[PDB]
Order: sequence, then structure tokens, then C-alpha cells
Amino acid sequence: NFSKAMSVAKQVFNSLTEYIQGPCTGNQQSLAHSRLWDAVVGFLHVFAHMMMKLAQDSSQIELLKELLDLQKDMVVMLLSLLEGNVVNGMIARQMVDMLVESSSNVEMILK
Repeated sequence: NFSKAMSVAKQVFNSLTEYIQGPCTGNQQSLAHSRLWDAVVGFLHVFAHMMMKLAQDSSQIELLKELLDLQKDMVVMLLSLLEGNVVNGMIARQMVDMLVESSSNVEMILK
């Protein structure tokens, strides 16, 4: 079910991670001017509620472990967009808006 879907989702993030690693100015600017931010917000929203639900069931722990490493693949992609970051950078500022919009889900993630 979600096990095969999350496996594909990791590779989508890993490919996105690979494009910007070894800082490429063009690719970072292209991804900044893209619908990736809303795609992250939806994934963050899914990450928030599903972690709470999956933690209750002891037989569904294996799904949570696969879910957890998927979130690790996302944050690496976000940490790669900050390569070559400058003060008040466009890519940095656009990420701040994305965190603000999904601030409700992040609080549960930290919790």
C-alpha cells in the first residue's frame, strides 16, 4: 500500500537532492521558482497527522519507520537548497514563507 508509494517518494526527493548538491545556481533558482513549496507543505501535513495515528498501533510500526526515513530524505533536500545561501536570500526567504504557512504541522513534528 503506502510502503511502495513512500519508496517512490524517496527517490523523487533524492533526485531533487542530487540536482542541487554541488551547488548549482541555476537549479536552485529554478526549484525556488516552482510549486515545490506547496508540495512540501502537503507532505509536511501528511507527516504530522500520520505520525500521530501510526504511533498508536504496535503492529503498524514498520510503516512508521518507512515514513520516518522519508521525512529524512525531505529535510536533506531542504538543507541542499541552503547551499550558497546569502543573507536575505531569495531561496532562504521563500522557505521561511513555506514554514510559516505550515507552522501548525511543524509544531507537532517537533512534539
